[PDB]
Amino acid sequence: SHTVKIYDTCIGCTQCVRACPTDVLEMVPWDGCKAAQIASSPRTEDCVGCKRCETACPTDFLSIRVYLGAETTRSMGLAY
Amino acid sequence: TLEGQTPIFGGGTGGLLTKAEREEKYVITWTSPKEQVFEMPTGGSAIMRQGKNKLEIARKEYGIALGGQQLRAKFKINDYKIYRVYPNGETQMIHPADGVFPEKVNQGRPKVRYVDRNIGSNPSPAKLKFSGVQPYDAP
Amino acid sequence: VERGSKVRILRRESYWYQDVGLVASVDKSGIKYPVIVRFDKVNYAGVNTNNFADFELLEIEKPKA
Amino acid sequence: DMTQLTGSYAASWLPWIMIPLIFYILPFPVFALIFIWIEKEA
Amino acid sequence: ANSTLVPCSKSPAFQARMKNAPDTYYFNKPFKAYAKYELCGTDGLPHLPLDRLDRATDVLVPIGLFLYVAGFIGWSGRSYLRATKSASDPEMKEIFIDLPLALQSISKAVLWPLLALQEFLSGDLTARDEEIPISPR
Amino acid sequence: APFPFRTIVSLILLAGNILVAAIYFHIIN
Amino acid sequence: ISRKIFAAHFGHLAVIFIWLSGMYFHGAKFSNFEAWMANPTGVKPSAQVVWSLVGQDILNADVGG
Amino acid sequence: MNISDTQVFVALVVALLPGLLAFRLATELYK
Amino acid sequence: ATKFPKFSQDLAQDPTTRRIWYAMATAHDFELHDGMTEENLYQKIFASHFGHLAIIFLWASGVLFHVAWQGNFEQWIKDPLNVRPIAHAIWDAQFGPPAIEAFTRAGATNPVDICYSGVYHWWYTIGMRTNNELYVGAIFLLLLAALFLFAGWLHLQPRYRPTLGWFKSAEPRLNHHLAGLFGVSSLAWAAHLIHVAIPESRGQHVGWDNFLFTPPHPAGLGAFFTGNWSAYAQNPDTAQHVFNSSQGAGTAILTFLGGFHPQTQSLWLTDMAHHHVAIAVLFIIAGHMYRTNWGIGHSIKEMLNSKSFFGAKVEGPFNLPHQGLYDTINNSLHFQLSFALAALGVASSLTAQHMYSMPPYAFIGQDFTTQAALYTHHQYIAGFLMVGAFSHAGIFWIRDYDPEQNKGNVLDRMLRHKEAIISHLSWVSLFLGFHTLGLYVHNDVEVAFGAAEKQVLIEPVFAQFIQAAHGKALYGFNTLLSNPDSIASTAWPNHANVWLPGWLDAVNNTTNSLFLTIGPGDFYVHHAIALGLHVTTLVLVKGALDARGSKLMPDKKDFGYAFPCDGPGRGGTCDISAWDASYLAVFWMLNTLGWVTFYWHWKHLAIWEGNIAQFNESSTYLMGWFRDYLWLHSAQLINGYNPYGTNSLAIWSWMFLWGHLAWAVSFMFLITWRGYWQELIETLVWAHEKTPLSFGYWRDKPVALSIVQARLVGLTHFTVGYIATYGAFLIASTAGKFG
Amino acid sequence: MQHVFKYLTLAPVMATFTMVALSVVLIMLQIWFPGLQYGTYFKPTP
Ligand code: F6C
Ligand code: F6C
Ligand code: CLA
Ligand code: CLA
Ligand code: CLA
Ligand code: CLA
Ligand SMILES: CC1=C(/C=C/C(C)=C/C=C/C(C)=C\C=C\C=C(C)\C=C\C=C(C)\C=C\C2=C(C)CCCC2(C)C)C(C)(C)CCC1
Ligand code: SF4
Repeated sequence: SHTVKIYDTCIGCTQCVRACPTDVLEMVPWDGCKAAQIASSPRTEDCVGCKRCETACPTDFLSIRVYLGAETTRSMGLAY
Repeated sequence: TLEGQTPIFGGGTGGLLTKAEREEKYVITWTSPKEQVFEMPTGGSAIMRQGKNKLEIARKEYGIALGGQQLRAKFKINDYKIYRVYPNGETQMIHPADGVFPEKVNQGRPKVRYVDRNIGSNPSPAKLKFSGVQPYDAP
Repeated sequence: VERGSKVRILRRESYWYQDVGLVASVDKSGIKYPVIVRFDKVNYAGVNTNNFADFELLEIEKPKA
Repeated sequence: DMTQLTGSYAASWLPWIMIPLIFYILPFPVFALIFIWIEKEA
Repeated sequence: ANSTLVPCSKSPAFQARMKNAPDTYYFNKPFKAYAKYELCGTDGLPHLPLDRLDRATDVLVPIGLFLYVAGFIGWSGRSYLRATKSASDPEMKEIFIDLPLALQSISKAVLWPLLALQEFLSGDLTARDEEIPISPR
Repeated sequence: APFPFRTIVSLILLAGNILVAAIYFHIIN
Repeated sequence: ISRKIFAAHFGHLAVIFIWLSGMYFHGAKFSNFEAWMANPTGVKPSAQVVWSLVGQDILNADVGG
Repeated sequence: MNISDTQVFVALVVALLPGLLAFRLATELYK
Repeated sequence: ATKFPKFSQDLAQDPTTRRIWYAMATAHDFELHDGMTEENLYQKIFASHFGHLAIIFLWASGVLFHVAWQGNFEQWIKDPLNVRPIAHAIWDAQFGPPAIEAFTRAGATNPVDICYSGVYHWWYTIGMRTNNELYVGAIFLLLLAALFLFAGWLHLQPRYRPTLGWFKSAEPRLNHHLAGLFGVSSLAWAAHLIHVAIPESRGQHVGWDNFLFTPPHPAGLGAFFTGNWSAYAQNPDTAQHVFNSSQGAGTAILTFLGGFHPQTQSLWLTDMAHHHVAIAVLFIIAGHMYRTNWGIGHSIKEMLNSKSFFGAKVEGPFNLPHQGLYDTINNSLHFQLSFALAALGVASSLTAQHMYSMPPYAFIGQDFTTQAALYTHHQYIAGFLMVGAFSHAGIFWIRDYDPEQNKGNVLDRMLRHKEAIISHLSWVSLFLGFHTLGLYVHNDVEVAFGAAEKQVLIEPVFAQFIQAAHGKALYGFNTLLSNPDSIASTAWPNHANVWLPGWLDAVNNTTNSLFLTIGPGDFYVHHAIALGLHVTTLVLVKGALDARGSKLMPDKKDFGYAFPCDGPGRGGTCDISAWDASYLAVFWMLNTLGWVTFYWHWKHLAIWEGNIAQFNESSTYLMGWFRDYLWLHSAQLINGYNPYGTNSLAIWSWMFLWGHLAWAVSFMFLITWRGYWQELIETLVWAHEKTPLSFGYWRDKPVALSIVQARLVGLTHFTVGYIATYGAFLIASTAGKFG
Repeated sequence: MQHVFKYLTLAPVMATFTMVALSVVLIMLQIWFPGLQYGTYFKPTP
C-alpha cells in the first residue's frame, strides 16, 4: 500500500480529506494549529495514490505527502 | 445482512466482475426523500426509490464518488453508508468509519502516520542505508 | 517579528526561500507556526501566503512608524 | 547447387538440426519452464 | 601564411561563378564586392578566415555592432524591468507597456556600456547570493 | 577581494592562450 | 452564449469573404488569367508574384504566356 | 582448410564444462 | 504471494502483471533487495563480475570458433585486400533460391555473412595464420570462461567470501590494477608481439612447439642486461617489406619509426611492441605509488584531507577543500561506477578517433565498411557509457551522498552553485543552437535561391593551425612540425626526433585518414557536435544536480531515483525525476552521435568515391546532407530487393525497414500514456470475462505498463530502431559500393 | 478613445509593431544594399 504522512505544518483546513476519493484521511483533534485539528491517514490500505490531497493542500511545502509503495488490487484501482 | 431496495436499472456493462465474487465487493446504502434519477458511477442512469436504497459496486471509490458528488452535493442526502462485503459473507461498515464524516473533526480519533517535524527535515537516504527505513519513516 | 514587518524566509523547502515577504499577522497562541507571511509572487500552486515560525524568518525592515 | 541450404564446413547437419531446436522447438518448453518459475506460490 | 585561400578576383572557379550568374540586382554588385574584398577557396565560394592580422576591422566591426545592439536591447529591457518593480502592479506593467518608462529606458540604454560599467563598479549590477531564491541542496 | 590565487591561475592560462595565439599569428616561431 | 455564436459566425463569414476577395483580386491583378484563357492546355495558372529583394524572385517560375 | 568433424565435436564437448559451471554459478547467485 | 521475485516481497505480493515486469527491472539493483547488507552486496557483485567476465570470454571464443569453422581466414590471408572476410554461415530454412545464390559469395559454396568487425585483420596482425590456431584459441577461451565461472562460484562459498574490509581496501587494489592488471598485462602483450607477432609478420612461424628455443632477436637477452638496448632497434623492416614474408624484412624488435608500414598502411608491429613495453614500464611504476603493507607509499585519505602546503595553510589541493572525499568514493559504489563509465566512454571515443586515423591492423584501413562499422560502434558505445556515468552520478547524489560528511568540501560547493552551472550550460547550448542552425538555414536559403557564393563559410582556422602544427603542409602554414626549421621539428638540444620522418610521411600522405583536410562544412558540423555535447551534458547535469530536489520538488531525494511524477498538482510534474533526465538525455546522446557518425561517414564516403568536392560543397547547407548523403546513398540499400530480384543487400534492406518499424513503435510508447491503455485493458477484461469457450483466465491481472516502464520501453524501441536503421544504411551504402 | 490608446500599448500589439518596424528596416536594407556579407560591410562599391 501507499504511505500517507502528515507533517506538523498542517493548518487543519480539511481540504485534503474532502479531496480524497477513497476516504483515506480524516480530521483528528490537535493543538499545533489555530484550527485545533490535523489530518490523519488511518486507511492507507484504500489509498490509490491519486495525490488529490497534495493538490488540495495549501501549505508550502506540503503538509501531506504520498509515497507510492507496494501495489495491491485496490491501490491500482482495479474493478476486476 | 444489508437491507434496502436496489435502484431501478435495466442492466449495464460497468457492473460487478469476477472480483466481486472472488475477492471483495462494496455496498452503498442510503435513504432518499423521493424517487429520482441519479447517475451510476460506471455509466448510465438509474432511479433511486422512494424508500431506502442499496447499490452494489466494484470499488470503494465508486461509493465515495456517488455519496459525495451526487447524494450529498446534489440530492442533499447525508445518511449513506459504504460497507465492504467479502465472499464468505462478512460485512463491515467502512464509511463513515465512526458515524461522523471524516472531514469533520471528531473526538477520540488518534493521529495516524503523523510526523512531528516539517517535511524539509527528513534525513538524507545516505544516513539510512541498509537499515530498511525510509526518510519519511525516520524518527 | 510583528505585523507589517518585512522578512526573509529561511525555510529551505519553501518556494520563497531567501525571498522577501510581508508579515500579515502573528498568532499569540502556542501554535507551531504562528506568523502569517504574504508574498508578491505566487508559488507553483498559485498560493501567496504561508505560515512560518519565528526562527524561520529574518527581519529585514521594521514596520512603518 | 544453390537451390538449398548447404554447408561445406564440417558437420553441416549441425545447423540443420540446431536451428530448429533453438528457434522453434525448445523455446516453447523454455517459456513454459520460465512461466512455471514465475507463477509459483510462496 | 595561409595559401589555401586566394583573393576571389584571382580564383578561376569564382570567375566562372561570376560569369554564369544571372544578370539581376542580386548578383552584379554583390559579385563585384566579393571579387574585390573576399577571399575564396578552391570551390570558388567566399570563405571567412580568422587567421589574418590584416582586415581585422572586417571582424571587429560586425562583432562590435552586434554586441552594441544586443547590449542596447538587453539594457533597455533590464532598466524597464527594474523601473517597474517599484510599481504596485508590475505584471500589468509587463502586459501593458508603459510608453514614458520604455522611452526613458531606451534613451538610457543608448549609452549602455558606460552604465553597465558604472553599475558593475558600484556593485549595483548584481544581487547578493543570499538574497536570491534557491532550492534546497 | 582581489582573488589572488584565482587571478594568478587565470592569468597563467590566459598567457598560455596568448602564446599559442602568437605562434598561430606568426608573431613568434 | 447563442448571441455570441451568432455574432462570431458573422465575423467568420466576413473573414471568408475577405479571403475570397483576395483570391479574386490576385487573379485579376497579379495573374496570367487572360493568357491561360487563351491557351488553357499550354499555360500554367499563376496568380502569385513575389518581389525581388533577397533573390526570392527566382520563385517567379516561367508559367507560360 | 577449416576444422574437421572431430574438432567441432570436441569443442561441443568442452563447452559443456563452462555450461555446467555457469549453471552452478547462476544457482549459487540465486541463493 | 509468489516466490518470484525472491528479492522483493512488495513485488511478490503484487497481483498484476506489473510484478513480472518490475521483477526484471530491479533484479540487478542489489541495494534495494530485501534484507541486503553491504557485505552481501559486495560479494554478490563480485560473483556477478566473474559471470560477466566469463560471458565476455565465451563471446570471444564463439567469434573465434565460428571464424575457424565456417569462415575463410586462410584464404583471406593470401589476399587481404580483395577477399571478403566471412563472419559465419547462414542457415535460414525459409530462404528462397535467389536469396541462397545472393548470399553465397566470398569464395564460399554456402550462404555466408561478411564479417565487418575487423577480427580478421586483428588476428592477422597478431600473428595468427591457420584455422587450427583460431580453434585452439577458442578452446582456450572456453576453458578460461569455465575457470572464471568456477572462481565466481568459489568466492561465494563461506570460506572464500571476502570481507567488507577486503572490498574497501582501495590502495592495494589500485596498486595491483595499475602495476599488475595494466602493467604486467601490457608487458605480456609486448612479449607476445616480440616473440610471436613480429616473426610471423616476417614469414617465420613461432608457436608453442618452438617458441622456447627460437629467440626473437639475434642479440638475445644478453643485450638487454648489458645495457645494449640499441641492438634491439637496429635493422628495422625496410620500406619495401612485404607483410607475412621475409622479403625486405629486418631483425629489430623495438623500433620507433613512426608513421605507417608502406604496404599494410598500418602501424609498425615493432612500434607497437615498444609502445606496450614503455606503457608496461610506466604502469608498473605507477602501481607503487600508494602504501599497502610496508609504510612507503601515499595515503589517499591523507592526500584528500591534507591542509598544509609545505607549512603554508591551504584549504586543500589547488587551495580547494577535498576533505572527506575518501569516504565518499570508498562508500559509494555509484560514484566509482560513474568514474568507471566516464573513463570507459572517453576511452571508447579515443579508440574510435584514433583507429581510423592511425590504423593498427594490416590492411584494415582499406576495408572501408569495417572502418565505418568500428568507428560508429565505438562512438555509440562511448555515448552510452557517458549517459551511464551521469545517470549513476545522479544515483550517487540521491542514495550515497549525505551533506554532513561532505560539509564544506568541493562536492558541496558544486551542489551550492548548481544553479549557475545549469544556467551557463543552458546559455552555451542556446548560443550554439541558435547560431549553428541560423547559419545552416541561411546557407540553405542562399543555395536554394541560386546564390551559393553568398553563404557564410567560416574557415576552421584553429583546427587547420593545429593540423599544420602537427606537420600538415597542405594549408601553407609554416609553424612547428610543418616548418622544418622550427625548433619543434629539429628538437635542437638532442635531435632525437626519430619519429618525425615517418610521422610526416604519414601526415602528408593523401591516401589515409591522418588529419583529413577540413573546410567550412567541417567547421559547421564540429559546432553542431559541440551543441549536441553541451545539450546532452546540460540534461544529464541538471538531472544529477537536481536529483536531491528543486523548487518544484524540494523533497525529491525521499522519492528515489526513478519515480513517475509527483502528480498534476503545483502545475504538473511530469518527467521530474533524475531517471527522467537520463531518459531525456538518451535522446540527445542518440542525436549527437547521429550527427557525429553522419559526418564521419559522409566525409569518408566522399573520400573513398574520389568525390571530395561533393562533401566540400554540399556539407555547408543542410539540404546537402539531406540530398547528397541520405537520399543519394539510399538507392542501393533500398534496391536490395525489388520486383526484379534480390541481391546480397536484401538483408540490410529488410533490417533498414525493421529499424524504421521499431522506431515507429517507440512513438506509440512515448506519445500515448498510461490511462488510455488502462481503460482499454479494462474493456478487454470485460470482453474476456463475458465470452464463452474462453476457459483461460489471468493469474496476474492485466494492467497497462507503468509510466516509468512506458518511458523505458519507448526509449528502448527508439534506440533499437535508431541503431538498426543506421547500421543497415551504413553497411549497405559502404559495402554496396566497395568490397 | 483612451481605451483604444491603452489597448495599443498591449504586449502583443507592441511586439507586432516592433517586429514589423524591424522587418521593414531589414527589408529596405536588403533592397537598397543586397548581398552584404561579412568582410564587405561599410565598404565602397567597386
Ligand atoms: C490464455 C487464454 C486466453 C483465452 C482463452 O482461454 C483468450 C480468449 C480471448 C477471446 C475471449 C477474445 C477473442 C480472441 C481473439 O480474436 O483475440 C485473441 C487472439 C488470440 C490468438 C489469443 C490467444 C488465445 C489463447 C492464448 C491460445 C493459447 C494457445 C497457445 C498456442 C499457447 C502456447 C504456449 C507456449 C508455451 C508458448 C480475446 C481477445 C483478446 N485477447 Mg485473449 N485470451 C487468452 C489470453 C490472452 C493473453 C495472454 C493476452 C495478452 C497478449 C490476450 C490479449 C487479448 C486481446 C488484446 C484481445 C482482443 O481484442 C479479443 C477480444 O476481447 O475480443 C472482443 N489474450 N481473447
Ligand atoms: C544567425 C544566423 C544568421 C546570420 C549571421 O550571420 C545571417 C547573416 C546574414 C548577412 C551575412 C547577410 C546580410 C547582412 C545584412 O543585412 O547587413 C546589413 C545590415 C547591417 C550591416 C546591420 C543591421 C542591423 C539591424 C538593422 C539591427 C536590428 C536587427 C534586429 C534586432 C533583428 C531581429 C528583428 C527580427 C528579425 C524582425 C544575410 C542575408 C540573408 N539572409 Mg541571413 N543570417 C542568419 C540567418 C538567416 C535565416 C534564418 C534566414 C532564413 C529566413 C536567412 C536568410 C537570408 C537571406 C534571404 C539573405 C540575404 O539576401 C542577405 C545576403 O545577401 O547575404 C549575403 N538568414 N544574412
Ligand atoms: C557467445 C558465443 C556464441 C555465439 C553468439 C554463437 C552464435 C551462433 N552459433 Mg555458435 N558456438 C559457439 C559460440 C557462439 N555461437 C561455441 C563456443 C561453439 C562450440 C561449442 C558453437 C557451436 C555452434 C554450432 C555447432 C552451431 C552454432 C550455430 C550458431 C548460430 C545459430 C545459433 C545456434 O544454433 O547456436 C548453437 C550453439 C551451440 C551449439 C553452443 C553454443 C555455446 C556457447 C558458448 C553458448 C554461449 C552462451 C552465452 C554466452 C550466454 C548468453 C547470456 C545471455 C544473457 C545473452 C549463431 C550465429 C549454428 C550455425 O552455425 O548455424 C548456421 C550451429 O549449428 N554454434
Ligand atoms: C528583457 C531582456 C533580457 C535580458 C537582459 C536577458 C538576459 C539574460 N538571459 Mg534572457 N530572456 C528574456 C529576456 C532577457 N534576458 C526573455 C524575454 C526570454 C523568454 C524567451 C528569455 C529567455 C532566456 C533563456 C531561456 C535563457 C536566458 C539567459 C539569459 C542570460 C544570458 C543569455 C542572454 O544574454 O540572453 C539570452 C536571451 C535569450 C535566450 C532570448 C531573449 C530574447 C528576447 C526576445 C528579448 C526580449 C527583449 C524585450 C522584449 C525588451 C522589452 C523592453 C522594453 C519594454 C523597453 C542573461 C542574464 C540564459 C541564461 O540563464 O544564461 C545564464 C538562458 O538559458 N534568457
Ligand atoms: C558496467 C556498467 C553498469 C553497471 C554495473 C550498472 C549497474 C546498475 N545500473 Mg546502470 N547504466 C549503465 C551501465 C551500468 N549500470 C549505462 C551505460 C547506462 C546508460 C544507458 C545506465 C543507466 C541506468 C539507469 C537509467 C538506471 C541504472 C540502474 C542501475 C542499477 C540497477 C540495474 C537495474 O535496473 O536492474 C537490471 C536492469 C535491466 C536488466 C534493464 C533491462 C534491459 C534494458 C531495458 C535494455 C534493453 C535490452 C536490449 C533490448 C538488449 C540488451 C542485451 C540483452 C542481453 C539484455 C545497477 C546498480 C538503475 C538504478 O540504479 O535504479 C535506481 C536505473 O534507474 N543504470
Ligand atoms: C528537431 C528537433 C529538435 C530541436 C530543434 C530541439 C531544440 C532544442 N532543444 Mg530539444 N529535444 C528534442 C528535439 C528537438 N529539440 C527531442 C525529440 C527531445 C527528447 C524529448 C528533446 C529534449 C530536450 C531536452 C531535455 C532539452 C532540449 C533542449 C533544447 C534547446 C537547446 C538547443 C538550443 O537552445 O538551440 C537554440 C534553439 C533552437 C535551435 C530552437 C529553434 C529556434 C527557432 C528556429 C527560432 C525561430 C524563431 C521564429 C520567429 C519562429 C517563427 C514564429 C513561430 C513561433 C510561429 C533547443 C530549443 C535543451 C534546452 O532547452 O536548453 C536550453 C534541454 O534541456 N531538448
Ligand atoms: C578575439 C576574438 C574571438 C574570441 C573571443 C573570446 C575567446 C572571448 C572570451 C570572452 C569571455 C571569456 C567572456 C566572459 C564573460 C563573463 C561574464 C561573467 C559576463 C557577464 C556579462 C554580463 C553580466 C552582461 C550583462 C548585460 C549587459 C552588460 C548588457 C545587456 C544586459 C545584460 C544584463 C545581459 C573570436 C574568435 C570569438 C572572434 C574574433 C575575436
Ligand atoms: S493519494 Fe489520493 S487516495 Fe491516497 S490519501 Fe491522497 S487523495 Fe486519498
